[PDB]
Amino acid sequence: YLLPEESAEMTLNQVKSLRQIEGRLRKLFSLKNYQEVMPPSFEYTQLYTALESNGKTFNQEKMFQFIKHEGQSITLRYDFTLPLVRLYSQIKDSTSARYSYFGKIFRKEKENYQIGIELFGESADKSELEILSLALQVIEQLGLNKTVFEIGSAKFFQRLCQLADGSTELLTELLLKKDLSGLNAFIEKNNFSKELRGLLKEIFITNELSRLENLVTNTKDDVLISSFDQLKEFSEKLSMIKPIIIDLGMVPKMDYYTDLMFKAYSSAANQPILSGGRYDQLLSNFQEEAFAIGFCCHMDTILKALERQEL
Amino acid sequence: YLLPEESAEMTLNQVKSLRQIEGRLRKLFSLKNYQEVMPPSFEYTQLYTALESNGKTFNQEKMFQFIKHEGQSITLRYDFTLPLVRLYSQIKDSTSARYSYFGKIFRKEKRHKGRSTENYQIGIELFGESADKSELEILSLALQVIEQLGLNKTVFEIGSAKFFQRLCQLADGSTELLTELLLKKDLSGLNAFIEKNNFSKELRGLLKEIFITNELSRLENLVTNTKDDVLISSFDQLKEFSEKLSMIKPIIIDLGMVPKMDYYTDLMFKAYSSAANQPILSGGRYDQLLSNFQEEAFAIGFCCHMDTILKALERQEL
Amino acid sequence: YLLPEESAEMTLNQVKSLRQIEGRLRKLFSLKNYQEVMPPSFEYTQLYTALETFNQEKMFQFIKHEGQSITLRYDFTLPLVRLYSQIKDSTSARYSYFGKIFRKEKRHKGRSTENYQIGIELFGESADKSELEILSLALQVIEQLGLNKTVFEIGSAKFFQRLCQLADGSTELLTELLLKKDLSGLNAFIEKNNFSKELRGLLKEIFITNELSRLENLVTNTKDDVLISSFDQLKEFSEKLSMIKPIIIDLGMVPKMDYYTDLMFKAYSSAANQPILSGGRYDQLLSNFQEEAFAIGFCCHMDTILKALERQEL
Amino acid sequence: YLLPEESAEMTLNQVKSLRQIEGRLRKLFSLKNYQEVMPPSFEYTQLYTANQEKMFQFIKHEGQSITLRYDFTLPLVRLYSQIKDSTSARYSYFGKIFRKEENYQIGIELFGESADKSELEILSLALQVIEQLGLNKTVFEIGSAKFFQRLCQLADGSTELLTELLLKKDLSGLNAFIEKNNFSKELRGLLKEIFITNELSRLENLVTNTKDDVLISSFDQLKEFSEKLSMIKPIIIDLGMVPKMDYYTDLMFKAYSSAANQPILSGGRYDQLLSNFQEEAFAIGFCCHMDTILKALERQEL
Amino acid sequence: MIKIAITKGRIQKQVTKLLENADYDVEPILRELQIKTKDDLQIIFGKPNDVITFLEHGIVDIGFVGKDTLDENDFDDYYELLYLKIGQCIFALASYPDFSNKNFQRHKRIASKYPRVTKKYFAQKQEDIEIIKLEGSVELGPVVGLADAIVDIVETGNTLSANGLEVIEKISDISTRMIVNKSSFKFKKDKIIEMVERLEDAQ
Amino acid sequence: MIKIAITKGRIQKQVTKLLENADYDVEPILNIKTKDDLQIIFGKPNDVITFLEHGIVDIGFVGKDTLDENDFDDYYELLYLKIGQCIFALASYPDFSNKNFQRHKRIASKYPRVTKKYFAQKQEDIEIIKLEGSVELGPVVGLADAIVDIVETGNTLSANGLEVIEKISDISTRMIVNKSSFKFKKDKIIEMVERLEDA
Amino acid sequence: MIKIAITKGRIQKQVTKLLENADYDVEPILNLGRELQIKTKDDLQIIFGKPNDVITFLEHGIVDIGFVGKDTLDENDFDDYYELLYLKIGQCIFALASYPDFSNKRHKRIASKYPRVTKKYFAQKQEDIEIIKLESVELGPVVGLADAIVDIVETGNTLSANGLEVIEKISDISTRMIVNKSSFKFKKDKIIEMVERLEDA
Amino acid sequence: MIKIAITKGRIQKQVTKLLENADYDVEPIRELQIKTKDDLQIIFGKPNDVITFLEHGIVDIGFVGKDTLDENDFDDYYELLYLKIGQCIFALASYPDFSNKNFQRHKRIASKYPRVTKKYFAQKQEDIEIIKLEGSVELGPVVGLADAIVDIVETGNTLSANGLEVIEKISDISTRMIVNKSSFKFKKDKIIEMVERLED
Repeated sequence: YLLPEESAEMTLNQVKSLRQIEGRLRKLFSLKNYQEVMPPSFEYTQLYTALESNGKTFNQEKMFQFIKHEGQSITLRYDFTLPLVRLYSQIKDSTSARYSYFGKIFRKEKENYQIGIELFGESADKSELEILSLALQVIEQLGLNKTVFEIGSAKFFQRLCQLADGSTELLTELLLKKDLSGLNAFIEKNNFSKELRGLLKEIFITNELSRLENLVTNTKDDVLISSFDQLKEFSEKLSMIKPIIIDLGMVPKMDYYTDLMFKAYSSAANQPILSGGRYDQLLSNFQEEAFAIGFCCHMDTILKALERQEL
Repeated sequence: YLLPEESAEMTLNQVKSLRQIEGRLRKLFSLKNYQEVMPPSFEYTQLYTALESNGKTFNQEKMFQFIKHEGQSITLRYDFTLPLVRLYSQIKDSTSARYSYFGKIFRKEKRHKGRSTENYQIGIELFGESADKSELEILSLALQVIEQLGLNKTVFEIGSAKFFQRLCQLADGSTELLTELLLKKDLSGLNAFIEKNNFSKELRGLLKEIFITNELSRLENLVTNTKDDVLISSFDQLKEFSEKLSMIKPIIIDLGMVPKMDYYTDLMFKAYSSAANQPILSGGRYDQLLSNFQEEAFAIGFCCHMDTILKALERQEL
Repeated sequence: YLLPEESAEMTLNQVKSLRQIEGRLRKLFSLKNYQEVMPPSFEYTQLYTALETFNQEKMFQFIKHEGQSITLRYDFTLPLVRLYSQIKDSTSARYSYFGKIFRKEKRHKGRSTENYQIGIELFGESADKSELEILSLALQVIEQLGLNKTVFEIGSAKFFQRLCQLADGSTELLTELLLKKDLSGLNAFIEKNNFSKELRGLLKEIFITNELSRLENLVTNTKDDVLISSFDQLKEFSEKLSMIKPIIIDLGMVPKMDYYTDLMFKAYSSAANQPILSGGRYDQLLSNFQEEAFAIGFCCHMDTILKALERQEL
Repeated sequence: YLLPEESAEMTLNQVKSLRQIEGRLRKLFSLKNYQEVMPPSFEYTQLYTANQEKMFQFIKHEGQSITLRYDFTLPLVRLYSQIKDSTSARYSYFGKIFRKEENYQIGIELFGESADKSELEILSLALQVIEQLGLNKTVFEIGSAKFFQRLCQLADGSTELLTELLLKKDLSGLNAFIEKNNFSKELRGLLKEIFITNELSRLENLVTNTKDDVLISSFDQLKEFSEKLSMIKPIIIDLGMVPKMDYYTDLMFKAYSSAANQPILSGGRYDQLLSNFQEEAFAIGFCCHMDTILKALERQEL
Repeated sequence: MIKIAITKGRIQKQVTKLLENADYDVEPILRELQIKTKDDLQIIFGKPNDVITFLEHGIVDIGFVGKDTLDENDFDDYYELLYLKIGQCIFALASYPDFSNKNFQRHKRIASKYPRVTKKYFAQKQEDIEIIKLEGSVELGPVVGLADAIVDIVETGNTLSANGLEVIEKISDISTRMIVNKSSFKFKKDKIIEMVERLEDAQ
Repeated sequence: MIKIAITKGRIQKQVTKLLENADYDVEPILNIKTKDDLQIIFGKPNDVITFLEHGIVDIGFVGKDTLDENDFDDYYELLYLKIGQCIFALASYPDFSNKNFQRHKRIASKYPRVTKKYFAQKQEDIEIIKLEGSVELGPVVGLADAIVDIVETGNTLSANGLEVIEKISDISTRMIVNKSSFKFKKDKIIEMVERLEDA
Repeated sequence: MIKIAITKGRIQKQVTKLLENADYDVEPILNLGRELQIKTKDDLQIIFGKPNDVITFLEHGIVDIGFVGKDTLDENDFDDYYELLYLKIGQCIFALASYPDFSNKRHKRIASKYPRVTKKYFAQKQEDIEIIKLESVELGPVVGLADAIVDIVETGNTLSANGLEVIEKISDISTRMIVNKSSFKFKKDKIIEMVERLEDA
Repeated sequence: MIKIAITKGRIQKQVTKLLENADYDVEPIRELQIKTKDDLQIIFGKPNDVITFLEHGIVDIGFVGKDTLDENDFDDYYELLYLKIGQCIFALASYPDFSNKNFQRHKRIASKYPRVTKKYFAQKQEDIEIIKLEGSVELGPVVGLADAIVDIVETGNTLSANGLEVIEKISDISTRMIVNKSSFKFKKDKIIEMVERLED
């Protein structure tokens, strides 16, 4: 027979690969003392659409939903981070917490298996190094031959947008399409310094730490030179594990991304194999202010990449 | 803060146990050469609905459905066997196939009762292999699987759809009635039944007995006295298994077992824990299903009800 | 801002013309004792998906609280037939309906998703009497629509079926041939089988002519009873109504639904590519619920009719 | 056979009553120059922004969320938007909406017309409509969302709480409420009264005594309506009325029949909705709940 | 030991009776929730649906409820080992005499304490209806005009006549039954079968 | 006239009490009209609400505990006989407050809605287990960690080793009225309401 | 008069040919100056455009008759017409091309310009695939973009020049004369006339 | 190497022009996939095909026009270079009287680009009915299938040679250099080197 165009089908092999990787990542996680949690498959539509954005309402278009007999709107697991953040709320004794997860979410786009970890409570500095370090170690278990690891800063992105006549909605679209020409048309409609111009034009196409550091420091902007410096440190402390790439032209995925954010890519696949960052904001949606940071591995993309690679 | 009722909430320990047991069962299955498969999360409601049979399972009411873009009605994974049986159809090489699955199905249950709507199961399916070989391979494996679950007091029960069927035919062909009587071990209703009819003294002795005893000696008597070939034949087969596996674990023969689904061919088995009211494991042979796609082939397997197992491991602990 | 695709839009004027026509038809129907009924907005998808133009792909659906699959009104005849079932008093029944059904269409094609229809159903009444009542009413319904040039056509499901049996029984094949009037394909078909000449002279003719005189011959020459029989029935109606309006017989007409019993008809307007009216007899549906009875009715495609009234104006 | 818990079934006679009433209402409406408009049956779930649980919905091939007609006011408002030159507009509608639980409605919308003139036009017309229904016993009530709010602010601004008190007319809850917040003698005397009386004399005093402008102001407006319309039918002022939708500007009205628990007609002023597409204007109209009127005509008969 | 749950009502007497006649100790005779007997039986009392609950969750191995409750209740993972006959109750569809003819433009509205049953009976009759749940004196249903006919438990037929009501049709027979936990029966078949025998002869 | 419905329970006594103590023709015979023209019906609480719901009656006397749990809401809660001493409360074993629960709390109650709504506000997720009667067995027999029931004198609880861990709300009889009745019979309704509030 | 629509390409010639052979005034030769609408002495108003544009113009009743290849008609979902005349001038067909080894070796991805057809052919074979819409379908397998293709094969030249061979034939394709049902019910006269004449050649 | 894809149209000329005019080897013979000294394997085809190729990673760079990119559903690419070479523009064309004609019905627009047409009247806060026509949209309003059209107007002749006239301009069209995101990521060197060498 035919199958629904919403249902995915993994080959007997892909399942072996998936299960091999998990076994390995499971040692790694438990070895780092991360407890696995299995979030419920059903959630209240409220949770999601609500805690996902601000401005014009997030959409329930990609969600599978139905009404309950009690007459409420329930949604199939759409996100793994939210439920785990909630689980942390429900511990009153303010302490550290390392959660991991291995499963799939359900989304709709003309499986969606994921593996990830969350770090709540731990000090700020210690966590960022922990998560980044860990992600690097996860990438080294996938078996992918050529992969880059990119780090960015939402604080840098935001400062940049403010200094750029505060056109964050516009510059976001420019960066997304690396629209060099439109960026150009953008710079000549405004009264930006030489510095800001030199920077905007460059961050769009180079990760050369030396090229970058100059442009930033010339702007003589404290918030920009500070954010870059923080990325530069990470670049140095982690380099021995794997060369790190700084993308000042990175556009924070979620509006709640605090500062650090990072993505990992494999030449054999267009989407990222791993993405994560810091998002303390989400913690406020429940209890009080914490230091929440984590990352997610997109198994579908990783397995897709392992195959192409093979050929 | 609050979650729907249809959502199950597993404790951090429960996840550890579940993953422990899986770790073990995975070695076991992989060692016996079983390839794990991950069926799709959604299926066309058609696939499931097609199937009506006595026991009572594939009823559109317990399914989570919704309309897909094309506008067809899809359902949330409801069964693990069906999709694995379909996969076997795809195979263009009529060879043996061993499948395994670790995941959950979603059925609806009434509110305000610890009834889980999210059900985690672990099971295997055997397709293609020869009849005799299969039945022994699956029964054996099942016994091993029970040995990995840390359950102290557990009984394993085997039966025969063929004996069940034969019994119904001799009982005035009253299958619809006898099924309900056996299901509820309706002793009083059974008595009223036997009175309404003119059953031989042998059949009457048997009926009254298979409802409350598994003493191999006693049963073997009652069966042979009926001098029914089909009956003695089917009971002998169970007896063999009882013996060939008696070493691994004492098997129990239930001649009063009612076939779960209507397609169940012959061998069928359950397993209980003194720590739970539901079976921890169940399964059997159902070649029939294989027919809804390709041709006739020996199809058999079993399934582990992890929710019932974890719930039993906890009660057991106290 | 803007509307979705599936949504239709009527001009204020269009609404006046629609409501105008309803007023007239409302007098006409009630003057003939036809009670209006307003079928539910939603039906269990089951009811529909039990009839093979009943393809789930064109239906708007969603899950009801109980968990079942319901669908937006897709057809008016079905519900009205169910209603007739409820009555144990096996008596005559005249129903009428004014409203719309919802089907899915392709975008950017200029096709209508929301279809306004006005129609009637006759249940119970005697065969002979019914067939003339419906045909008669339909004709009256057609002067009420301000359409200048319009043709009325009648056909027979019995004659069609008979034609498909004698033609080597390849119904599925000749159906498509008749639908597209594939003269060339038909020719290649007549070649592949040892068809009579009288069947051959017939097949080739019913495809392109409605001349009573010419047709009458061809039919009788086949010396087939069922064929001549069905043809004569159409001839009578042609004559009994010929005064009200000239009736056209189409022996190459393909029954819309598989349940069409025998009589069937369409009505076109020179200013519309789709029929403005259509119907026929379908006792079969009745048997899906209650017992055998003699149904029949028609339906007016308002979306088509108004579109014609517009073009016709230029 | 079975039928969807949502599918409604009208008897051959109910359709006759329904159709009779429309015939009458159509003349009246058209006599007042109200043009009938038939809104699309499908709309972008997005539009209904002003609970998706009661909506029938879906995605398209294109990949959007569409909803079956859930409301008659919005579409028409959109339609008034389209009109280039800003002029008056009177629209009527005869059909049904799709919610989860027939829901056939008949209503009218007045856009663009001057303020005071509109309010009398609509109120007047709602009274004429009621007198075409054939219901023997009915009351018509007017309320003010402005008086409602001003009442919530002065009440320690606990709008969400009092809104619940008024809805259930929880006299006791109100008493406890007036206890926790040491409210002035006047605000007290008022909150306790508006809960169970419509006697214009009694209420006028209570309101003036609060010496609050916005309150006496809004009460005075309803008092006029009461007097100017009193001849057509005795009007009833319900100061305890809770606005039906959060966008009701000020004037709001309900009408009931002793034969039914729900309102046979409801409506009001809502210039707010007009701003979503175009700019500020006077927007007002009402809606007649046919299913309830028909139900009432039946009970009444017995 | 063997855990039992008995429905506090009239059934509590039927069982206690049968238990004495079966040679089983009787402490229930004379403000405790759960007690124990000499026969090593721990008994618990409560409403019918609570007895099934307690059984469903394995709180008790055995339980005694009316067939009516088992017919209504959706639980079904038990064994109906013993069936007493100390009962003449039945499921009936009562109403007024003239009932059998009236043509309703509406769906008939039946009032009963057992909506799941009522719904099941009319299902087979191919007739769709409207159920109005009444927790108690279901007779007033048609008396105050609240509903047309009712589906209640009819026995002596008195409560019906005293209100001008008569059975329009009999749905089924109702009687106290002894149900058992499928698991308990697999691990305690001994004592279970034993008590069954003993109670069997008690009748 | 004016139709009323009373809960056969202990409430039927509170009402007949107030009615008489307010001057109304009373007669406690078995199964009814009165001189004051008050047709009265009796039945269980959820049935009093059912009757008022279907406009079978205009007034009804039920308890907050019933009105809370019941999903019906379309009525007017005019008078409130504060006569009583019942209260919704979360009862359990003393050690309950101290015991740490890894897994979620299993609460057995006769009122699932009230229980789910109380814990909502307490920002805690629980698993409700429905029990129709002596909810005390719930924790005793081991089905639930605690319970949410109507506690008055505290005896039933103390006589099982349980104890009020926290009060939820005060229970009492209420006079509810059918909205439609109040609107067209506001007279007799308000009169009685006053004649019963000073009584 | 009779309103006709002809597909601007190869077919435009086939038709013009048959039309002169039927003795019809041929003026589509002396006018290509962005003229898409013209009238002949036979009282025929002809319009040109792409296949799909022709079908559109038909469906909406912009014209009474139109000529399009069977391929377009197989692809296009429109179906409210009459296939009166069937030329035979061409020898084009619908075929499943690929590499030799193909019939032996996830999910096969076929690239074609006729997705609706491709999807229909594999639908009967009970095999579920992935279509990759292309507006030079040969490169599909060449650049590895797709496995085999479902295109129109005639001389088999383009196929071979790229090392591709037919894995199976789908159906025969040829120019066809379709008519608007409504137009046939009110102008059957001329319509049948022209069919006769066009059939003669 | 560096795989490219170009639209066989007027654009294909704009590319070979810049390529050559950029010191890049240019050898144009027809065939489909050729190589160059600069190690630039090129492919040719239709706009929506260039995109389909760039989408499936068959190539790294690709050249097309804004008009194709705007209408096409695809969006996952980097528009690095923009040869402001043409003078074409999306515009609402119709007969002169259109502006002053008062239809009491929704305007029927015929266009080759439904998406661009729906998007335009979206900002215009007007609801219309689109009629998809793959060719000479000018017929649209001539044969009387639409009141106006939305298409690519350059010199304005085609419109004027049918009594049609621009009623308003929508957006400037032009050839754009688009790069597959994954390539840019792992070939950022060459890609940018070429981008610059073409920006003169």
